[PDB]
Amino acid sequence: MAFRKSNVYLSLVNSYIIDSPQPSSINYWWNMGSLLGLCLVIQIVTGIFMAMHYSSNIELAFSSVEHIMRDVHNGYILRYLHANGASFFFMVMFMHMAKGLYYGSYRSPR
Amino acid sequence: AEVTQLSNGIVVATEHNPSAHTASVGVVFGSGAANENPYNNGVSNLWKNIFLSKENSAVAAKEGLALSSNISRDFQSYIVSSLPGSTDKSLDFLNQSFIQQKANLLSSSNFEATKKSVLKQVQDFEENDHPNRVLEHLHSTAFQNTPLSLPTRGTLESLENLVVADLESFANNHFLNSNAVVVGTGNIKHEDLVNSIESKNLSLQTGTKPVLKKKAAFLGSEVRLRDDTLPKAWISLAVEGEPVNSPNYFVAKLAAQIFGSYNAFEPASRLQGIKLLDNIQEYQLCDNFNHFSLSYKDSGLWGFSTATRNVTMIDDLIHFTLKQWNRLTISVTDTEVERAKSLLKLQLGQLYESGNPVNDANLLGAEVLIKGSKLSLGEAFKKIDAITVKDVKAWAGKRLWDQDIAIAGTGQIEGLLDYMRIRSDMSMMRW
Amino acid sequence: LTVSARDAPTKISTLAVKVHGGSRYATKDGVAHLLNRFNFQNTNTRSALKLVRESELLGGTFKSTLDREYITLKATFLKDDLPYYVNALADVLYKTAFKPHELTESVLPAARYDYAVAEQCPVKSAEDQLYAITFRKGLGNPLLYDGVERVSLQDIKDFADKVYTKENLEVSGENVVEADLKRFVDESLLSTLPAGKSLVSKSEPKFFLGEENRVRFIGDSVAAIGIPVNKASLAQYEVLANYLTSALSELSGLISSAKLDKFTDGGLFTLFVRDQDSAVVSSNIKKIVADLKKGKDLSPAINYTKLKNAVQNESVSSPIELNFDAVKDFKLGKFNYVAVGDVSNLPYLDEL
Amino acid sequence: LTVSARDAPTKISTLAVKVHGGSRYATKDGVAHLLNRFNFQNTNTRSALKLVRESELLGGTFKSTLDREYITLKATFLKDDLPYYVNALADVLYKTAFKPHELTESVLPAARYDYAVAEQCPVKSAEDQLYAITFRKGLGNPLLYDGVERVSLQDIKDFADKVYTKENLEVSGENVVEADLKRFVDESLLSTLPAGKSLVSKSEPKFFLGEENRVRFIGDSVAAIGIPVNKASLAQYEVLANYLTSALSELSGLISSAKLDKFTDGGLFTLFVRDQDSAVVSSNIKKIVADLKKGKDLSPAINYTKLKNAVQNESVSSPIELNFDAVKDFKLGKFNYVAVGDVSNLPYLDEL
Amino acid sequence: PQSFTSIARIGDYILKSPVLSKLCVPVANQFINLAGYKKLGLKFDDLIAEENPIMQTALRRLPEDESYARAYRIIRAHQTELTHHLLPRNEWIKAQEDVPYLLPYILEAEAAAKEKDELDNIEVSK
Amino acid sequence: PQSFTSIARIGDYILKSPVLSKLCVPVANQFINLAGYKKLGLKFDDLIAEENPIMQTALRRLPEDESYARAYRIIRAHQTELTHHLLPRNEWIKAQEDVPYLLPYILEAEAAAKEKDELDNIEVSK
Ligand code: HEM
Repeated sequence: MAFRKSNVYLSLVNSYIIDSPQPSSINYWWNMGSLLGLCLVIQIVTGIFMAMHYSSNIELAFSSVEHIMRDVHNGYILRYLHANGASFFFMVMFMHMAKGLYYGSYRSPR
Repeated sequence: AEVTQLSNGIVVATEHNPSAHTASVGVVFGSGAANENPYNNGVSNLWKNIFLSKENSAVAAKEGLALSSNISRDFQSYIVSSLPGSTDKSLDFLNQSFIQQKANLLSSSNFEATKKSVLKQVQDFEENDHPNRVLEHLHSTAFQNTPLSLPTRGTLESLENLVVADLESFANNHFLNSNAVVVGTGNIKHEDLVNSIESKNLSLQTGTKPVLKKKAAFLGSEVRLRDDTLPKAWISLAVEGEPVNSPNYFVAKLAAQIFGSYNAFEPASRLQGIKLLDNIQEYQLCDNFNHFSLSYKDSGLWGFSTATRNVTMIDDLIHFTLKQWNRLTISVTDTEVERAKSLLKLQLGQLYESGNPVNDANLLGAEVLIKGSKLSLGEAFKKIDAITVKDVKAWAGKRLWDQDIAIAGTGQIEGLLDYMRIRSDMSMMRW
Repeated sequence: LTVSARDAPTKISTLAVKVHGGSRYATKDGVAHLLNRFNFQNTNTRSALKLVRESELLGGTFKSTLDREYITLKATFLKDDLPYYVNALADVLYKTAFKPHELTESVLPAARYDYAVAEQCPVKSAEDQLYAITFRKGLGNPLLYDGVERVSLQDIKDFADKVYTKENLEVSGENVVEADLKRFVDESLLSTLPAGKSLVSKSEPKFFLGEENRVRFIGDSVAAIGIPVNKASLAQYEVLANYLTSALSELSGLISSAKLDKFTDGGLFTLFVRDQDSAVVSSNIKKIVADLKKGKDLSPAINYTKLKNAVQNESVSSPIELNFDAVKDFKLGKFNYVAVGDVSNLPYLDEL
Repeated sequence: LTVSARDAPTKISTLAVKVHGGSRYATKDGVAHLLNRFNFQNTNTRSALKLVRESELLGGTFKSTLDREYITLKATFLKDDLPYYVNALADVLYKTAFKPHELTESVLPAARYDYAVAEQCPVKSAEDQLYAITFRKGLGNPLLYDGVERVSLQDIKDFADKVYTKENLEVSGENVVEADLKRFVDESLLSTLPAGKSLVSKSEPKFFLGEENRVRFIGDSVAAIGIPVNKASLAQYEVLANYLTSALSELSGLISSAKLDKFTDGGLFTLFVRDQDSAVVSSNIKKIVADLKKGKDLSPAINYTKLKNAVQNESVSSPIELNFDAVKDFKLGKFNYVAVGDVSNLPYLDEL
Repeated sequence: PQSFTSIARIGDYILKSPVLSKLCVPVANQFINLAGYKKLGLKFDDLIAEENPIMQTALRRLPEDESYARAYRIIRAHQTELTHHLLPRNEWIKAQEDVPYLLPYILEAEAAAKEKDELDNIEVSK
Repeated sequence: PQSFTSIARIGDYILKSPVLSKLCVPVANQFINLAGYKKLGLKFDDLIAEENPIMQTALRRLPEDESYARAYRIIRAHQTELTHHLLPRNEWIKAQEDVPYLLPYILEAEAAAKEKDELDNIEVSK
């Protein structure tokens, strides 16, 4: 058999994102989970590259956030990606939950 | 040694093998099951079974003859094999009961019984002959909406509305003299044959068959008649191959012989020189597969046809044999080329020389109809051994690298992944 | 060891070695099938892989078939590779390795597959049951191994060096010159075989008439009649076969198949009617034997059977030259019967 | 409907309904076994689950078995629950639902299992082959459904309507009163059956002698002889069976088991000799028939078979009272033969 | 989640009564025609959720022709919703052929399961 | 990791030349009885790693009696290593019954796989 089905990590990645049999008639509302996974990875990455500069005292929290905003290179990008990707994360999550409770995927097998 | 002479009308082609016994004289027309519309289809098979009927075969058997026929996708043949001292009897029987009046053959008792038996055997072929019907569906979806797409035996829905008017119209439109070739194999000499065709006047018509409006163009398609009652999974995929009288014909047959044919239960076919049999033999991914190379008049196919009892790993078999197909373009060796050269010479020798003088009649009639004269077994062997690895690489880059395929399946084929993965696994990213 | 070849100006030759080692001469039944599936395997010099690969590089094909009398070892090659294939057939006749590890791995699954394929067709079961009720333990051993009598490896070795003797076999071929074939069969290891006794005995093999067997089988039903024939009356039954399954009769639409199996000593004329429904098998075989019990005239089928026997004795190496002109009529006497399939809706031998 | 039982002052009773619907009276073959497996399925009023659980709470059990002639529906209960089990047998005879979902889910797997079990044992194979070559299409229909004749629900429904009639059956019982059982077979749904035709024939069933069947089988070898006996020669063959499978003869060490199956018309005396070996079975059955072709004394076996006949007749309540005293001697004449297993090392009929 | 014998007893009480039938059946017909499952080529007995054990037994007890036609109607609904179109006007399921072909099987299966769970909790005289 | 044909070749060359034999086999015997795989009741051909394809085929070609005795010796070695004891002096594998029983099957299986590997890398003269 194939190497993407034989190797243990590649068999997991295969069975989840390569040849996982999805139903033939799903529309654009089922892509919100992939969008939520991407936006979660976005939040984690920009959060790490902000926490490399954020100091969490009481005398340095807001001053360190506005030090990220003003002095570190492309820090305005990182802070606005975090603070806006959180809002987009929750809006795509609300769409995910509303799709789930509209199309009846709270029902008997899941 | 395969001599051809054009007479007033017909073309005579013969080969005299003086050690064979049964000399076999027949006429081979150049209008098969791809020279009609899809509504009168099966009239070629109906003509074949009218010629092979009880009346005609009893008349031929009382005199000492044995009838034969073979319908293919551009030529159809009518062969009267016989004893070597008795072929003027063959010639005037084929004159008196096929070329002149056929009113004894075409009245509504013999035609009704023949049509009923043809209907029964065509539906028995459709239900109980599974690899040939998916090769036929492969032909029907590869060249679709275009006259090479037709079933050879004919479909059931376009066979119950056929009467003697259809057969008489087809015999007026396609049983011509600029369309026919009379052949002689076995041990008849050439000049007594044409002496007996020119003594008794034998000419069918004078005109010319109607030329088609649409040439055979490949359309990359897909079809699946999944019947999960069946125990196996017969699929077959094929690309556009080179037709007859093309310069890249023998390299197509050689590239088919590179991958050969296999049978998982015979212990002498499990030990061949194929690299695919080290991938498909540790989980037993298939039962048999055969790489054909069919070459019709306008275009042709190139692919393999398999059967699989392990219906969960179908996509792995497809993926492994398609990576082996990409090995033709990128990194084919020379020992595979020489192994396929010797095996292709063996296969063409087993095809061209055999004991039966009616298969030689059909092959000689076809390749004198399309080409004009028969090339010998020596010139074919020379053209085979004049093939280098770079000619195979150039042909494989021409006709196999990222080309459109057509798939035809049946049985338990949900495990067959659908089309775009199979299409874009014909081209890999260089490993 | 009789070397009998002929020449032709073509490209592809064949070399065959025929031994008298079918299920006519099997000690336990299914031993000849195991030897036939055993044939082209590991020699003591080279493998079954090296032989196949280097012969494919040299351009040829080995095969080994099995019928009731012979085991045929055929090799089809390009014409200029005669001494290698002569030496390969001599190697595989002399010194096959006979290992248990390849008996279980490669021979027994092939035998099981061939037995399942020949079982799932309902006409081969009727044919070998017809043999087993006509000739009891002569020609009537079953053709294929089926696991009834347990065959060891030592029985296969004993049968193999019983049957692979020099006076028993003979070598024929197409498109080889006789001088080079007779020079390559000598200076070989086919000449250094043990010169054992030839196995064929030429008197007629003691048939039994008026016997019936009824086999239960799911699927499609057959009914088969079978007449053991002598050596003198071989021509009349050959004309009868080529008359019955031909358009001269009105009985060709009922008879699905009919054939005469010929041997050295005599033969067996068999006749199968197969259908999916079974009342049609009952009425068809009743009409067939009730019309064959009256006298049929067989002289119109003489030229046609001369044609059919020329074209069937084209490529065999055992031509029997029958006369076909002392044939005038036929009237059926006593006949063995076997009914396979839907067995309760099939007529008995008293009903026919 | 001739209901008649007997009484004894004890606790556990049984009540049986014998219809004449075995494999003797089957229209297609395998129909009666499918009806027998279909018997205690769901009716039109209550299911097959409610009946089983409720009768387990009431203290009893049901069974449904099939011999060659009878289909007997048996109910074993505590004595204080007679009319419930009478009404349950009346409902299961009258108004079985005959559902296809109960055919394919619950009845066909049980029939497949029982056919596989009775096929993996070579004695029952020899017995039914001996039946089918003695009596052809009468008693010799196959007992179990194997799929050879495809039978679906409509034939089972029509056969149940043919055989489940009023004047066809009989009602037996042990440890019930007779008067209130006669009152309880009335007041019920069993007297409202259609008063159909009786199925028992008074003619003796047209046997055939001197016939041999040889069936190939993997496992143990069985040689079985079989003699169809009349109604006057029933006692002589009964004492012959009880003389042969006893210590009085020299032959019970060779004979595995011999038994006479009795019917109202005649009977069939079968004799089975089996082993793993096949030369053992060969010499054994040759010695058996070569000693039985002489005259055997049947005088010391009379009191012993009176014992064995009493212990065999107290179980059933259709006793055929033989007098056992007009018996003097035995001499074997013509006999049917069947050889199952390793057939090529088993003797034929003219060798015996 | 709601057993079909409950829906069956409520619906049969609505249908067999005169004053409720001609006042609730027109709004039911308009509700079914407004739901739009017939425009995709579907009877209602394809719409029912299948991941019960009752529906699994009721779909394995279906005849072998209605099962093939049901699989084709489901697959055609999948494809004609994949294209985001509707079926043409000639291939809409007409109101005369929306017969319940599955409901007798589901009613017998749920009656069998209800009798099984009623018999498992039985109480003899105490 | 190392082919048994190479081990057999080096061992045959060490063995059948009399200068190296009388110097190499006594230290080999002392190394074997100092190794201590015979105190657990094991022959040597149980110790070989069974996770190559060569060893897997060489085990599936083993006869039916030596396979059962091999499985018993492996299980007994597992148990007496579990209890952290040794087998008693009666149940030690003696040096005369430390016969190589798996080695012909290993040699012929690796010879077959080796011949396959160099038959499919063959080149005709060009
Ligand atoms: C679940 C995903 C996450 C969400 C929804 C999220 C959301 C938020 C929000 C809304 C803020 C406030 C921004 C503002 O001031 O308006 C914030 C602040 C912050 N988050 Fe996250 N966050 C996530 C993950 C992470 C992770 C994993 C880290 C650490 C690696 C991180 C690091 C930070 C930091 C350092 C701040 C400080 C203020 C700033 O610079 O923005 N975040 N987060």
